[PDB]
Amino acid sequence: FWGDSKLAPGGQEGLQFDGINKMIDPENTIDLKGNYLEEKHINWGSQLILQN
Amino acid sequence: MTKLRLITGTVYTEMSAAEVRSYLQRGSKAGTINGYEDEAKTVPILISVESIEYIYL
Repeated sequence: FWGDSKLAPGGQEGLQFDGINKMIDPENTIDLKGNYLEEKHINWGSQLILQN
Repeated sequence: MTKLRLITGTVYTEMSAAEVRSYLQRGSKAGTINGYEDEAKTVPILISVESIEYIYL
């Protein structure tokens, strides 16, 4: 879940591997702005996955 | 600012008319939306969906 490879000094390669939080394309992100998760967001996420 | 007419008075919210129309359908299960009692955005309130008479479209 929380891997990160560019954690060496200067931004070089580290010892860990990139996780899901980094391999996901930044375009496919829905920000809730600190609110509750409701029923309507599931359909939006499904549409985001389906259009690709 | 979207104007909503309730039984008692009138309240305002950020969400557009299409979103509030979607919240008023039978298949949805949510029942609360965010808004303000006055257009100056001074006091925040939590609005019950089923108390809305009509939306000032």
